[PDB]
Amino acid sequence: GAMGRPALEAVTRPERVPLTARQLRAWLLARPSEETRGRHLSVALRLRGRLDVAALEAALRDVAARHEILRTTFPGDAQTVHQHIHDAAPVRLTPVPATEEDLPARLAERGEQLFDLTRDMPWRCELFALSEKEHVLSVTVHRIAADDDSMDVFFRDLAAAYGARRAGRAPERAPLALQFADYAIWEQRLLDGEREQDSLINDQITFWRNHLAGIDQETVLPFDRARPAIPSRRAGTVALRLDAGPHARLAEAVESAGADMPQLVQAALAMLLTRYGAGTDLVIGTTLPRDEDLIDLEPMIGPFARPFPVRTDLSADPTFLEVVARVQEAVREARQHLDVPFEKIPELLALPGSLSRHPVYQVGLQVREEDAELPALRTSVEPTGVEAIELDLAFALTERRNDDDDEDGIEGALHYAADLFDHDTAASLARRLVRVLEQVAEDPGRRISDLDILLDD
Amino acid sequence: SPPIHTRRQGFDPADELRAAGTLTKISTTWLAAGHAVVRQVLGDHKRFSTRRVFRPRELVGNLMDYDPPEHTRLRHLLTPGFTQRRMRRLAPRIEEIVTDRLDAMEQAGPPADLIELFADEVPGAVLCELIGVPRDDQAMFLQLCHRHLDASLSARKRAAAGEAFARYLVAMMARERKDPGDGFIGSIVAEHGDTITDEELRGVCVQLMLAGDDNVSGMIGLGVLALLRHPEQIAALRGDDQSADRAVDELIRYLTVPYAPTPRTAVEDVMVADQVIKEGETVLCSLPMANRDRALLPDADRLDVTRTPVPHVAFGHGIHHCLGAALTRLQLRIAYTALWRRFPALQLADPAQEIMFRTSTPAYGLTSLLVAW
Ligand code: HEM
Repeated sequence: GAMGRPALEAVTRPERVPLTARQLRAWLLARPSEETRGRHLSVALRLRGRLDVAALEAALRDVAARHEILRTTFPGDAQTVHQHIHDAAPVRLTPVPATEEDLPARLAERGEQLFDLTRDMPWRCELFALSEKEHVLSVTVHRIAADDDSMDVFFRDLAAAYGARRAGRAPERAPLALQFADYAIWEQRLLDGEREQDSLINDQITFWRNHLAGIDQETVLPFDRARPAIPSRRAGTVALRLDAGPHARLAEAVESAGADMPQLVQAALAMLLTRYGAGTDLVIGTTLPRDEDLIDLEPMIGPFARPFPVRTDLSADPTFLEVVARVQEAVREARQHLDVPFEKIPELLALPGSLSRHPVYQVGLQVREEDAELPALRTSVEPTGVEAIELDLAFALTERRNDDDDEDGIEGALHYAADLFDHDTAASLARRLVRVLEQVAEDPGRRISDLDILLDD
Repeated sequence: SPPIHTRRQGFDPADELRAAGTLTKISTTWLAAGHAVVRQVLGDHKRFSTRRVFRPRELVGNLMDYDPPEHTRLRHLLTPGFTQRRMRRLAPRIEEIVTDRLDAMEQAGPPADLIELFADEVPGAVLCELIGVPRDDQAMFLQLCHRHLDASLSARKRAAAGEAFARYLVAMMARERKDPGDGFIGSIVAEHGDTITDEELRGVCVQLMLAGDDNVSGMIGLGVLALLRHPEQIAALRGDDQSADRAVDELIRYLTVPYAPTPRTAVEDVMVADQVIKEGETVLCSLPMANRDRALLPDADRLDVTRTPVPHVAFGHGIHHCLGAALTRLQLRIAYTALWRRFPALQLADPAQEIMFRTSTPAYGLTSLLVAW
């Protein structure tokens, strides 16, 4: 049998801390053009009340004190990149006068500004002053440093530090058990297993080379323009709803067999793409959060979220239920081989890299379930723009539930690469996915060829 | 069906519970609902055991699961962390917690949810101070304790959250016995250093978090509601400490938020009037019913916060008598009085809104309560 993983634990810091595979890809694909976004996470908070600006400034500084990755730069060339961990991150938070009308423009420009990860800290903040008791705090983090979960951690840790600093003391907290460098060294130790033929990593490399053997470079989709050599990564969105009744009927076929809602929707979407003309050999990817079993990662900031591609075979005009069972079988098997970083897989497949395209999969699906306080302040999320996209299409669906924990509608949005698609093209896709989900909910035995995708005008 | 003894109608025991006599057999499990017989069962530590080579790790440090003499030894070791001297030093910090939570309510502006912002927040924070959790980790730490019990989350996540806040305590234990502080852990190891194992300290701190939160939160919620429904009684809480402490004890008895103490097991045949609790049969005590017994006091079913205190059993009775009773009485006094100091015209934000009772946990409470002022 295959050997296991090394212990994930605090480690004596080496002189040359490696990047994770996810970071190295982020680093390499940084700024391919100066007209390219901008792979960032941006959050803005509206703050109403008496803001202690010096305290906020000290607090932001304290969050980076707590998390090494926020005071990390990434110097070197492709062969020498390492994580350089500074003692501190410089924060200067002089307020910027602003009006309600000019504010969205200012928020957008600050969040769009490019990082040079060889000499800049991978995050950035600004404070906009609207009136004496009305401010907006804008925070932008580069994806080399944060996944989406990480942004909640950031504001939980901001609030804690603002509390203390506002009251005249430095924060009194226990240090993290793990810093991101400890995770990076762990992943490296795991990948070092290729050395040993019976290692974990070798067993998983074999799985993926086998599972993904012979996939096309691209998914066939209804493009409005040819794929440019250099992506703009601009993105549009279209809303999307599945009503409560159909949502609940779909769930009934959940418990007949073992498949949860994320896999049901993955089935339906795969049938839609075959029906759109993509063929019967498809890869639909999804982004998993950090492994919840790894308890020391919960309180951390880092690029922990992991891409997860599942190949589905749709030949022989399968019933919806047949597609579900193929999805569920594929996912259950792939689920067990997630220690290989996704970003390592293009190599394993000897895939010619491209800037213009996301490797392995170009269509993503996210189906999530439903669901910070600062002293002397009413706080709220100030709406900011849609993030830069690397995928061609990305569905983000949320399951609503009532008070009895029952299915109460699916709500969501389709993000698309504006370089490739017009809004109406994406709107058709979104509406057809809802239609497929309705039909398949009422008639779970329906086959791909019987799917009605006619849209009313 | 939910068990008859956990059933309330408003503030009162439910009607089917008010129907069961002093001591009846129910599904062989006995229901003791009389004040006398409940005092007898809790008080007789020789003929009744509380336990279910024996004790699993989750039950370690949970004094409720110990009979004497083990119970005697462990409870004694915890003594230096519960002195009156130590309660009185807690007081300014308890007042500070209560203040910061009242500030939150004011910020959030009228109306505010008393339960979400005040009741569910003060007891947790007071507990963090009792055991000595670092100041600015207390929100984090409480989040984990709460996730650990939040039934809506999968049993997976819940075990995760439980482990993490236990890991925190272990980490915290290392620091404060490597060179002791003078907080909870410190004063206990300074006195009984190589008596109490690290397994016991670890377990005690956990059980403390799970013993003193839900009870106090229910009391804060139901107490504020009970007082607003009888606004003449509020005056008892706008005077001196002696009146506030008297009012608090009446609210504790009238509300009796815990439905039952730990089940008891007859260690032998125990005679009670003309019935016999045979060895091995189990006794469930209804604390609410016992505290409504006419043999305890006249007008038991009326709230009167100016009435002289009575030997109620909301805190239990005997060797397992609530270890956080003094701390509860101090919290509740500080909380109730600071609330009306800050909001003298406190009221239900919406008198027409359905009252939202908490029925799932071991303590009666409210899940929310919108208040204005
Ligand atoms: C808010 C009102 C509270 C009520 C009504 C209450 C109720 C009770 C009851 C009825 C018992 C006896 C259980 C039995 O004999 O089976 C008990 C014991 C206990 N309580 Fe409380 N509790 C409250 C708050 C607290 C607090 C704040 C703490 C700790 C900080 C706490 C910690 C404990 C512990 C450790 C025991 C076990 C004592 C032993 O077995 O020796 N409780 N509580």
